[PDB]
Amino acid sequence: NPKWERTNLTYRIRNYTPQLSEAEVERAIKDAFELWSVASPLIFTRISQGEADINIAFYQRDHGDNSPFDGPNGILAHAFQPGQGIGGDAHFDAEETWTNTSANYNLFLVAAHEFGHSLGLAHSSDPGALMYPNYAFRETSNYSLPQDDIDGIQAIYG
Ligand SMILES: CNC(=O)[C@H](Cc1ccccc1)NC(=O)[C@H](CC(C)C)[C@H](CSc1cccs1)C(=O)NO
Ligand SMILES: [Ca+2]
Ligand SMILES: [Ca+2]
Ligand SMILES: [Zn+2]
Ligand SMILES: [Zn+2]
Repeated sequence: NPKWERTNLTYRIRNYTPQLSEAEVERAIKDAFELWSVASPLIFTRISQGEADINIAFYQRDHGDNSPFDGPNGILAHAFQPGQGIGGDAHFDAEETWTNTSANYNLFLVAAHEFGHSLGLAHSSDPGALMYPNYAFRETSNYSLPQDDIDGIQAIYG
């Protein structure tokens, strides 16, 4: 079971998607990290440059990691378990339509799922859990972590 042995973790957004403003992309990402912080001892801090523990980027098809994206729909993004280098990093398929509405696909909810992986969680069979393998829209305005997900990070950290 891999976990971070440090509690303040830095993150960096390496590039952006044109469908959303830079401010909307930063808001989506920020809020997704907050979901996990309120249920664990982790604190996330944004750096504008340099080496972050968690790199976030929008890539297309082959992008250097041996797990190529597949164009519109299908796989939306992926993330690496806690660790050095690529460890903890999160990639989003630049070919998807990214939104901040109920329309396919809501960047905040997909980001919240990937960050679960960056922190060490695996998929859940509970269809109501954020860590479930298939994407499903749920209201986001005052969204909070499902109980199955809370049990999950609490079991790793505390
Ligand atoms: C509408 N499309 C989907 O719901 C696709 C379909 C899919 C799921 C699993 C396997 C193959 C295809 N799901 C995703 O894009 C997942 C992310 C969503 C929940 C935001 C994405 C799947 S890729 C991986 C498979 C196994 C380990 S990572 C993911 O878990 N990344 O962390
Ligand atoms: Ca990393
Ligand atoms: Ca895709
Ligand atoms: Zn990748
Ligand atoms: Zn996943």
